[PDB]
Amino acid sequence: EVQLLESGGGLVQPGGSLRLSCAASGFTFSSYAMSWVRQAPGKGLEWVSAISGSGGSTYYADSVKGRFTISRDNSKNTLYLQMNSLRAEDTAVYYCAKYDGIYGELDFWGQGTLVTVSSASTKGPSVFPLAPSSKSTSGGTAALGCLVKDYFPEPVTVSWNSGALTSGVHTFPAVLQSSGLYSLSSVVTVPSSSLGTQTYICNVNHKPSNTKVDKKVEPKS
Amino acid sequence: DIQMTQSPSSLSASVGDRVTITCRASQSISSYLNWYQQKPGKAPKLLIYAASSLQSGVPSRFSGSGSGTDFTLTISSLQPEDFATYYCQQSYSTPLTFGQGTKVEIKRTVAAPSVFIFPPSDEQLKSGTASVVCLLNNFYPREAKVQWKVDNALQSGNSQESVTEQDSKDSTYSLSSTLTLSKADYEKHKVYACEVTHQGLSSPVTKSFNRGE
Repeated sequence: EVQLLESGGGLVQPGGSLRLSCAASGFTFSSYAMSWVRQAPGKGLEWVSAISGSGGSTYYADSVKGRFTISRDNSKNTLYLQMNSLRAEDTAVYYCAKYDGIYGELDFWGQGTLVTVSSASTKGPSVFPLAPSSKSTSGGTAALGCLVKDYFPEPVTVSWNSGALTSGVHTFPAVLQSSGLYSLSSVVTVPSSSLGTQTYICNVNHKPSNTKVDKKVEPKS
Repeated sequence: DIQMTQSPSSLSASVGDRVTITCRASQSISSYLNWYQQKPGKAPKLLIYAASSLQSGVPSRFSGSGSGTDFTLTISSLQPEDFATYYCQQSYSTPLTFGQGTKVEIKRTVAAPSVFIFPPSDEQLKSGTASVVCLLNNFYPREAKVQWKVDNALQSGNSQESVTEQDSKDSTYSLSSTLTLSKADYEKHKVYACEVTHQGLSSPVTKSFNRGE
């Protein structure tokens, strides 16, 4: 397929620097313009930078001009955003995106990569079970989950049974505690009859701190 | 720099309804305008390029209109999966500005939450803290009130909420409230209630447990 894969985003220091790469595939990169668009969490889209197919021209947003540098290596099929003098307002998911016609329309986008500009420390999460019980049952359905507490920075991915369980799942948005660390919950609603027959294991991955917890969640009465 | 304004900034409509989102550029920008849909936790997706033309594979119920300083995205008949935030972008004169976005959420029939409570885990209790979670599952509308009680005493300041985005199939929401207090304080009390107010509930519903069972 036509494709765009971001990498290299993650935790970085204020006044620091970071490099963003975009592994293009599925078409010939040499052919069209390219773009970086950022989205600060819970906020709107903001165009950062654009670059022609040769490398010819590069244009930048005002707020990033003189700090950020866009570049493309056609030979290995990759797009770059060199980020210098990182400020707090640069914290954002940065999207790799391909242009189309003379429309200036972006017709395909990568799935983004989080950049966090913070002095705060990395910290892996603790995964506690959210045990099902009768206080967790209401008419053949039983709810259960995992509490992914005290972690920094974003994100954590949570799966259930390696990926085998997707139905009834509700992995919540994270909330920043007063302690400066994030916390989230993933819950699932299953049949109550399966409680002593079927295993339930939440799979938590917090890459920025390199943590990989599998927690078994067992019934309470 | 041309300031793109979208209106409305948020909107509620039912399935099959006609939706009209307005994007206004503060100077003529010919037919250089583009429509993007952003579903949650996912990348934007081009809908209307050239202010009126449709990207391939994009449902024909989406339509673009306008030139000069006034543009419209129209969805002819809304559907569950159309839940998203919609952005216009002028591609005419650099810097390439974006509209501030329009949040489209689906109106559906009232659903009351299924409420569940979870005491803190033995594992956490060791570590020194106690997190009690209350879960409100699959309800419409989004507006809901969760009150924590500790031995019938109303709690304030010691809790945090999180709402899932609207479910693209059945248009419902889920909420989790997390009461966090110290093992010291947690062990000073017996009854831990979660009292939930909602439209789809005749009267507030309480879920509780006694520390020790």
